[PDB]
Amino acid sequence: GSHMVGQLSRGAIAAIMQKGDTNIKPILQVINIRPITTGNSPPRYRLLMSDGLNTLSSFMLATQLNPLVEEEQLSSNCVCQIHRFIVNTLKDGRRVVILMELEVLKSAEAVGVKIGNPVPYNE
Ligand SMILES: Cc1cccc(-n2nc(C(=O)O)cc2-c2ccccc2)c1
Ligand SMILES: O=C(O)c1ccc(-c2ccc(F)c(Cl)c2)o1
Repeated sequence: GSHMVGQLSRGAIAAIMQKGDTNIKPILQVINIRPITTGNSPPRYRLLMSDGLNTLSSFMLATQLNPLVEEEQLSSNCVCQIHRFIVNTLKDGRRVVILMELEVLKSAEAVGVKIGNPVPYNE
């Protein structure tokens, strides 16, 4: 409906990256999904997600969720609620947000556009 950005958990990206709070169940929009280079492993997917204010490209799907992508319920423009995630920090200091459980609240076809004008989150 009207006020589309009101559908998304504005500020959740900053909260995840600044406070590391994991009890939240934020509602985010998928902007894009792509495989990352794997060799002899199951494929792994990276997501560019939006909370309406920011985008963040450091989301990775737990492999148990791969069927959501491969059967196309999880795709660009869909709106989803994250029910379980963890943050991991690499040796170089970069953080990755691993999505363990999520629910698609609105299909890509039912949303159809990038909501709002989110800007990339900086570190
Ligand atoms: C920081 C971050 C967040 C999400 C995905 C990535 N990422 N993207 C690619 C790729 O192939 O593009 C590879 C990685 C990667 C992730 C973890 C460890 C090593 C490499 C990196
Ligand atoms: O269940 C899964 O697939 C899973 C659990 C944890 C990770 C993971 C993925 C990428 C990473 F970089 C790091 Cl540190 C962890 O993946």
